[PDB]
Amino acid sequence: MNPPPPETSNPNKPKRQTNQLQYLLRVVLKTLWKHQFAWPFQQPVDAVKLNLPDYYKIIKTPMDMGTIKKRLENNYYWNAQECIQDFNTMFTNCYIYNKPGDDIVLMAEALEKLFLQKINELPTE
Ligand SMILES: Nc1ccc2ncc(Br)n2c1
Ligand SMILES: Nc1ccc2ncc(Br)n2c1
Repeated sequence: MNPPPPETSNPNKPKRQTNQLQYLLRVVLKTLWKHQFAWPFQQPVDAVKLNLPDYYKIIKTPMDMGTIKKRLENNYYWNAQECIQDFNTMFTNCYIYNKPGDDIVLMAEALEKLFLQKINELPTE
């Protein structure tokens, strides 16, 4: 069974736009999105579709790039570090749910390297 997907809006939570968050959407996310290994990560894991009935028994903080994209588009985040944390959660979830050497892990490893390359230098305020 699937839990509800992570929120992409929250009226109690303050919004912010920064040069770094704009870059995270326009450059980092939109470039990673086009990578040949991005497709498993473009939407929340559908455990019913994918026949992964234990996915959410293992992964308690799910995250994916579709959620991140909507959060960025909604100015959901306070700062770039909060968004970067969601990317890191997405990658770590992949390593937790699977095991070294799996195809999906090789995909996450490649995307993580590209992500780090792109966030190594961010714009300034
Ligand atoms: N679409 C996805 C996303 C993440 C993930 N971890 C293991 C499998 Br199979 N996964 C499939
Ligand atoms: N064994 C599986 C099942 C689903 C799936 N989506 C991406 C990868 Br890599 N996947 C591997």
